[PDB]
Amino acid sequence: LNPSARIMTFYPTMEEFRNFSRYIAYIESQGAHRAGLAKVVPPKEWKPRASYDDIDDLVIPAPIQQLVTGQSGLFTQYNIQKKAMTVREFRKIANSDKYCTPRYSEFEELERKYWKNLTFNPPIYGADVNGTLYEKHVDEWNIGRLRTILDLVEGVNTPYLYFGMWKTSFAWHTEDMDLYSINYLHFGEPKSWYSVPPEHGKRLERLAKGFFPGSAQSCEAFLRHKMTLISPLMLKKYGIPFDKVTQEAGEFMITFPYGYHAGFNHGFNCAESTNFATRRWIEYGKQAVLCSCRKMVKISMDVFVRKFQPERYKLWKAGKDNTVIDHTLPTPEAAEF
Ligand SMILES: [Cl-]
Ligand SMILES: [Zn+2]
Ligand SMILES: [Zn+2]
Repeated sequence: LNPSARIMTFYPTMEEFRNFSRYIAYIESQGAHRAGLAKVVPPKEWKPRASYDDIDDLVIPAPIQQLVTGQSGLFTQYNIQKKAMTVREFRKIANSDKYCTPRYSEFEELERKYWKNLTFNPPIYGADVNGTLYEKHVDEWNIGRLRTILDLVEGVNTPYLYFGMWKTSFAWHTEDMDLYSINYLHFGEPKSWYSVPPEHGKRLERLAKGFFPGSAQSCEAFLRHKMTLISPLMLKKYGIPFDKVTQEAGEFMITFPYGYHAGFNHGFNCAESTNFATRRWIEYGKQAVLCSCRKMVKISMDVFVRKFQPERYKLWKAGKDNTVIDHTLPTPEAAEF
């Protein structure tokens, strides 16, 4: 199942789509998790909100100006927190001559423009806005209430909004605690993604440590700072396997445990995201290498070990748990498929 570890796209029917956790387990039986990223195109009839015409006065409390430094495909992104602005103000700046998307034929052209110009004219990313664009009655794939085993913890169970503009980027990273994530592009211009299969994640980390040794000495898990940008050409040069995909409005992206991802926004858009878990994640949770230098998201794995692994509970607390994760294996919940 998926030996190539290539990004898979799924087109569930309304019946298949209704049960989120079951569908995550189905895509895993198909080997989608091997890529570390999957796309899910929901049924045509499904909409999480009737219209996005009432969000002009929605406040983005901490928009960030993204300053990128670097050359030859290696970059460091610095965030400058700007004062609170409304979606109306943000959209005006996003669509202005200074910050709008350049003209292009194919995506390859826009991708070249992104890697050529990411250090110039720093954009503003309306990122990490606490909130949802989902209407209350929406029961299918509601990011605000997915009801996975992650709910056992209960502030990383909560939804976040991302208002993008051309050239805004998310640096190479896996999720906090090496969790899964769900990303829905509500509206606007596309969002392009790069992924490194979980089975090759250590190779990406080794490459990154070699390039930023100062950062590697200060923090073992320095990629969790979400400041490191590495071009696909650099990954190709050093033999890091990866894949790319463009997410369009109305599509979901799923990131899997220990799936490194990066990317950028084509223009003015809005995405919603949260983290979630499956029984498979638990092991990734106990083995996750965390950021040491920052006082960072940490989940106590005790609750999850005493419920789903009670046989290994005593051995793990003693430090005798020598379990080696096989990234190719699907979640136990995929057994029905
Ligand atoms: Cl809008
Ligand atoms: Zn992410
Ligand atoms: Zn750190």
